[PDB]
Amino acid sequence: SINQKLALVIKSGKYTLGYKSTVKSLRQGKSKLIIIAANTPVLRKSELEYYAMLSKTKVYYFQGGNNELGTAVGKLFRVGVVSILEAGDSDILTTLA
Amino acid sequence: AKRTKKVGITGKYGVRYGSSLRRQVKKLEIQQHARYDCSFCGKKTVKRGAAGIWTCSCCKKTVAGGAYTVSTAAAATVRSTIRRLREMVEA
Amino acid sequence: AQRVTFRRRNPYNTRSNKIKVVKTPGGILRAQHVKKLATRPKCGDCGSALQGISTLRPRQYATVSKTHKTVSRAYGGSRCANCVKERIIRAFLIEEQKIVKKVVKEQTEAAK
Amino acid sequence: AREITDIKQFLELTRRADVKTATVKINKKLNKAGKPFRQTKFKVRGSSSLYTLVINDAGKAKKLIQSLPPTLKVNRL
Amino acid sequence: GRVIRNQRKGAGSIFTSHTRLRQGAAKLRTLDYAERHGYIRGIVKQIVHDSGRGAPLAKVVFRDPYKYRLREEIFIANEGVHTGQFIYAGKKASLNVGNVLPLGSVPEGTIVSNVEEKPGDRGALARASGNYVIIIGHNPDENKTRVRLPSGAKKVISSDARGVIGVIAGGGRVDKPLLKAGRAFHKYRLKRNSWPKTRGVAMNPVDHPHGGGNHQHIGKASTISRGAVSGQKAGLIAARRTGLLRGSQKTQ
Amino acid sequence: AKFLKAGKVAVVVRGRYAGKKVVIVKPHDEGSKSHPFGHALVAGIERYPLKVTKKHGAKKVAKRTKIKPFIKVVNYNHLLPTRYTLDVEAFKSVVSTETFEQPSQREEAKKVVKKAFEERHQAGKNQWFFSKLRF
RNA sequence: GGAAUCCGGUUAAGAUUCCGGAACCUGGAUAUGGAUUCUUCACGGUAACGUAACUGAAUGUGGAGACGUCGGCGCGAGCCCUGGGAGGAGUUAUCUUUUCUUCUUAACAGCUUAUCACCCCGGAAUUGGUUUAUCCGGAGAUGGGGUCUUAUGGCUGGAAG
RNA sequence: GAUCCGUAACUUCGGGAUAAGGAUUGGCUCUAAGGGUCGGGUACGAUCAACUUAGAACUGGUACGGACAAGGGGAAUCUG
Repeated sequence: SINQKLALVIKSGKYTLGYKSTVKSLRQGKSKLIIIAANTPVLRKSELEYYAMLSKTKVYYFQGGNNELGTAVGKLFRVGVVSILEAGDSDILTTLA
Repeated sequence: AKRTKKVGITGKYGVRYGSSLRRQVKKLEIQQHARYDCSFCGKKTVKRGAAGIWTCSCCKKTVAGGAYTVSTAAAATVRSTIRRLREMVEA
Repeated sequence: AQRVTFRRRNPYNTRSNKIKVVKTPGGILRAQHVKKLATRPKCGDCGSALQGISTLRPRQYATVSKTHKTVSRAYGGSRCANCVKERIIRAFLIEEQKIVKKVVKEQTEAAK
Repeated sequence: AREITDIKQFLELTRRADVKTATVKINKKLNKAGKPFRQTKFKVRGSSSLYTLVINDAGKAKKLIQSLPPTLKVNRL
Repeated sequence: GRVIRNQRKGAGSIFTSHTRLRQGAAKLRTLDYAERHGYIRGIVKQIVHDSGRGAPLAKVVFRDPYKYRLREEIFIANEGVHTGQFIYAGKKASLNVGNVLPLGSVPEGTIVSNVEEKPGDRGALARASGNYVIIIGHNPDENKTRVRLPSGAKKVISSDARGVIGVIAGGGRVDKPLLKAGRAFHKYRLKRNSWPKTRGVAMNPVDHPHGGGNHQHIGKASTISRGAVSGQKAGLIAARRTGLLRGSQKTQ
Repeated sequence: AKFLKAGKVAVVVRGRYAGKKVVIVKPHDEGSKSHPFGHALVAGIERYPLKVTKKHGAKKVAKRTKIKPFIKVVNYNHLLPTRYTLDVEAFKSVVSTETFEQPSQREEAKKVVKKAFEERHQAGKNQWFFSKLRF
């Protein structure tokens, strides 16, 4: 599943949660992938897709809200976008994700 | 501690009004004074302001809804009817 | 323990008839009539009070200079630097999407 | 109803062609712990406001009343 | 006898509506060219409580097609709408909750509210809280639409009459008991003047057809004909049955 | 990739130039003993040239198309980077860190950007840059 | 709802109205200085935003006017209570460093001053902050640094005359 | 009045309930508990200011909510 793939990047890769750290990693060219929650505001989702196309980064959309995106990264708070800085030994880069 | 056995919120009415009338009030005053999940920001902040008006604290979006709960049982199936009827148009 | 009177012929405790008791240089108490308090100006989008704007009763905004009623930005004393900020994000991205929406229909009319 | 703090800005005030009059008010005060000293107040009356210049150094006060114009109706105390 | 109370109801002295705090007449947009040829998009700016009414109201601002200005209309808030939503009013608009469409452009079974009777009267039917009509069928020639009103009474209306998809918010309101004479007081305080309506059987023979006697009783039949006279219509006017309704009233 | 480069066009979202389009002249991706964050040196357009038609005469076509520029150090977070690109070599040398700190150099560097930006807008290269963003 | 006035004194009887001093508003003409300008219509700050100014008609948008009731909490003002000291009056067979009393500072103006709110840096589970009342934080907390509202208070001018 | 004890049937479980029913209460002299602010390189002490509660001794013509102020209570029936 996609949630199995994210669970390895939290435990064996590098990442940033939240919006202001994500668009920072877009500006540095350090992002590999961004996963946006479903219930993000459309304007925030529109610039995160615009920051990706300026960096040729792939955008994945999570199938759920910010409460259940923060669950898949294994945290008790709610995250709106998770930005994969480094695929570890996981395979989110090489899959449809 | 547990302060009252069964009257709950309706213990403010005391001994008056008839017990079956204070039971139907307790079914709805729990619902209208509860906090509901916001659809938009995903926070549990939505409180009623007036009958049919449900405002969220942060992101400040005000959604119209039922008089004592956010989504009534009638209007939920309405939204899925019009969902069904619309996809018979685009297909 | 010096009791006090109103100074005008309205003897009722209305909104326009507020009293603060002050000590005069004659050593006596005298009431002075206080005007009703100014509200802050609110933002046209979010409704929050917007900062850098002086809070005066509405006709007193004609006695003060321009820099008490404005900030130095587009939408100065009208919007609140965060509704202005999302206004520029929203104006840029939709009008850029409209550039996409032009040419994405120019492939459908070229391939039908 | 307005204090002037620059002594040379006070001197350009006296020739502003509406200031017909002024006054020099002397107050017996103490210099913050002990002994008394002489503070003087130079009040000029403009056409819409009264300007005040407080002078604590009583020597510098003496060099200022000679610096007043000869036309000003100076009211000592 | 004297003039009885429901005859004084129509002279409109103290029996008019207490209409200070009302936000305005809740109305659809007028049928201009955009509403009947394509669509137009407004923004719902505020969902607001209107006094005297159980349903919330929605200020929806639109762009004036012929002048550079903005036009605010005051819709009745259908259940589900939120401030900031884009509302699409017109013929060729989409079947979403909140969009007001003509009835000819919706499929059979669509649940709409605030539906017009004549095309252009800006909203007449299914307009109190919780209510809705059901479009049950089309007659495309002589173009008409059979709908079912909230009272269950079926009605054929024009296919160009408009209506907003969804049911009207604030529903389930009357399931809560008032419990108090104070809540009924404050309920009717912002509507009219008919809260404390003393039973006509406790009045005197001047004041009512029911008054008098050494017991409190009506004395004659309380079902009064339709062809009766103003002043006699006290009781159940033109009642075709009385007593407790046992069985399926619930008209087919 | 690092798209904040020395030719990229950005849109300021914060502070007296909000909505005014800039071009990054020198990206400083991290730090300083001055401004301690990722900041870019931008040259911008403060008063856009107004629209000009066939009706405008010879001394109105000049008056309509003046350009008031500005130069600015701005945070990366206060920039919205665009896809657009503008040539920068005409004022690469003049705009630097030494340009600020001594405001006497600021006005002598603002003239070069005005001469450069007006030279684009006449024979109108870069049409998106010299139009006021509408918000 | 609303443009803008305070103190002191005066009468046999008037006073926020008269008198002395000191302000503010509205409408109107207007002269000089300051500001802006050879990049014509100001610059500074990353930003919140700053300021002695810093053109802007038609039309449009927005804010103020403009708002319930109750409860507890915080803050201010006045009053009450109290200490020393500088005056006056009372008690005093005996006692009482005692009993009473004066010790005041207006409108307006300059500088400074706050809860809330916002900005920058940073990126938090071992969850943290925090209210009398449990709400807030990856939609960016705690923290460090700042910006504003000036109710309000302090100082100075008014003003000790 | 206040403080402490003790409270029934019945109940719509919220009440009834100050149920009913008892004890204490002054003055004086003490005891104990409840606080504020200051200096610790990257365990405490100085000092200041409160009326609240509990207890002990003594004392008196057994008095003490000493004037003022300030519920009579219960078992039921009809009725709203």
